[PDB]
Amino acid sequence: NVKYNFMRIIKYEFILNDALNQSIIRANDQYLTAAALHNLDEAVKFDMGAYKSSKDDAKITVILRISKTQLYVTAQDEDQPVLLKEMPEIPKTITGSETNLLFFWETHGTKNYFTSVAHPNLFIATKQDYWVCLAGGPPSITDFQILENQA
Repeated sequence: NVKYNFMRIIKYEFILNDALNQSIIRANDQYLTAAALHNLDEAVKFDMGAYKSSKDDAKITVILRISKTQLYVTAQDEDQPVLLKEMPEIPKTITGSETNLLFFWETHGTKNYFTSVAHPNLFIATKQDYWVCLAGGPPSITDFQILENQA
């Protein structure tokens, strides 16, 4: 089928925080828990790069990775936590399996949402106390924010 091939280099090594403002830190190499920054740079830092096919719908996919290791975000199913799939380097030609790493980036001010471009019913949530889960909407705070560090 048509492959979704890398569009443009977005932002990287930023501190990712939700509307709850919990900078999402990796607690384990498979599970991630969000916690409010005060140094700003305290969470594991992501790097986003958008990738492109004209087979979306009306929404575009970006790549979520932590700058440090190449653990990329897999999209599970609704209220079931986002899984850390280690797929090396941001793909330039994306065919079937890399589809776990699609994110619909809706930016509003500082906060922004990530709807799974494959399935909305997957949505990239941020929790104030619990692990970073998923839902087919939010009642989880699926806000994120690109937060630069204090000094």
